[PDB]
Amino acid sequence: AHAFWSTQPVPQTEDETEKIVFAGPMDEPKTVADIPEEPYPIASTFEWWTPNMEAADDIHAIYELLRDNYVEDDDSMFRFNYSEEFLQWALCPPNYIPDWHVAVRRKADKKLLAFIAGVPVTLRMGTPKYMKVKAQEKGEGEEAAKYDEPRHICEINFLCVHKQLREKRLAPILIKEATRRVNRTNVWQAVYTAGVLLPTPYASGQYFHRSLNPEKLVEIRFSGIPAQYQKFQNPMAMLKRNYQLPSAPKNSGLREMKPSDVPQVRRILMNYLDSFDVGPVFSDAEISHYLLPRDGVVFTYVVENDKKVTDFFSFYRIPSTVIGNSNYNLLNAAYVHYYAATSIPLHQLILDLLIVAHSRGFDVCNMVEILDNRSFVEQLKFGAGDGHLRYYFYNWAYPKIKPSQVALVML
Ligand SMILES: CCCCCCCCCCCCCC(=O)SCCNC(=O)CCNC(=O)[C@H](O)C(C)(C)COP(=O)(O)OP(=O)(O)OC[C@H]1O[C@@H](n2cnc3c(N)ncnc32)[C@H](O)[C@@H]1OP(=O)(O)O
Ligand SMILES: CCSc1c(C(=O)N2CCOCC2)cnc2ccc(OCc3ccccc3)cc12
Ligand SMILES: [Mg+2]
Repeated sequence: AHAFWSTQPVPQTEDETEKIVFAGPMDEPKTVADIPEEPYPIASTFEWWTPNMEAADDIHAIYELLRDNYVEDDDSMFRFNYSEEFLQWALCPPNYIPDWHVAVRRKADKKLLAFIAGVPVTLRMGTPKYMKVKAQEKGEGEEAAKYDEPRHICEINFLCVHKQLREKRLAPILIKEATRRVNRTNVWQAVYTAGVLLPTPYASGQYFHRSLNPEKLVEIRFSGIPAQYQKFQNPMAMLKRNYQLPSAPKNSGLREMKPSDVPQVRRILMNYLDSFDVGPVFSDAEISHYLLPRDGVVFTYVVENDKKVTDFFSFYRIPSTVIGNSNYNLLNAAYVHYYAATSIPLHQLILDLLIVAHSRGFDVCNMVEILDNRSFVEQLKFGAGDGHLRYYFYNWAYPKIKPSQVALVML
């Protein structure tokens, strides 16, 4: 049933994942010297290409491939349209490895046909709390703790095959070449997410949406006006009032994050993230890169009242092309990114996220039920969607965990 995934070092069934007790590698250890030095073979009409993410033009070629051929729902309503500014941000964090950006082009016209990207991440991925308890009970602490140290691994994202080349087994060849390039840098694990079920997730969570511009959403969504608004005389007026937000933030002291905030944001975020079983560790340079505001891409506010930063939140922008509409070309979504609250309740911090996003002309705020996101779903009027984000590791055995034990946000 999986001609490619059956050949890879990943858990092969749900049952296998539910029986794993300790974190650790799937494969026995290899060295960089064991790994082929030459690119994986490809058909003579194609060639491997390493785009330069410094170069505006190479970013633009990747942007167009993804604009026309990236993730689209099963009803062909929406397709993500990550901006060029976003792809530069995502693809070039501190100490990124250019070789981990892997593309296929047609040899004749140099048309870009496929892409996949890896970036570095430092991840806590040792045995989860509930499994460490089971291990202490049985005198197996030392085994359970062996891979507790944060590991410098690869995060994979942006896998894409052009629509004309679908179902030709090109995605496996991109996955193999990316694995080769990562392994030749002495990295042996990756983390990735997908909205589809593959073998085999260690965690899965539903997506949640909070309408910010419900009229637009009703024009473009399959279901809007949501049917349960039909018992009213004016369904649309009741829908608008349901989702209405204040026009200005409520936390006194909220302001945009600035470079001097980096060390305090790093500290409050690290203290919060360290409570979860799977989560990143960020250097000051990675806090600066992923959290300082960047126009049209990432938006980050701190609560500082008395010249001390006690709270912050961030969101990032992913527009989608709206495939079948007269009125609207684009859906402007704000996705909840990292946050930390030490002085106000999390729901009060995130309400100011919604207030800012709405003031800036976003249509919807999205998130997955990771972190403590479930804590404010009902009061802030998020609704579950149809989708699930599934979290995976490559070459890492890991017990099944709840998505409220995952602290890694995927872009
Ligand atoms: C140590 C370092 C390791 C680094 C590598 C770590 C692994 C990284 C893994 C990648 C994480 C990516 C994270 C993201 O970016 S998730 C976003 C994925 N992108 C899209 O959904 C964009 C639109 N769709 C497409 O571009 C294509 O349909 C793709 C490229 C998805 C498949 O192309 P195509 O439809 O033309 O099919 P094929 O004939 O070439 O290939 C068929 C094989 O592909 C398997 N498949 C289908 N979807 C996915 C998927 N989302 N992750 C992994 N595998 C996938 C499928 O099970 C089958 O294998 P098997 O069932 O027969 O065995
Ligand atoms: C985030 C999953 S839903 C989705 C949106 C989205 O934000 N929506 C659509 C429903 O109206 C408001 C919220 C926007 N553009 C998309 C583009 C592709 C797509 O493919 C399905 C998918 C399912 C799970 C995870 C990722 C993608 C879904 C969406
Ligand atoms: Mg293919």
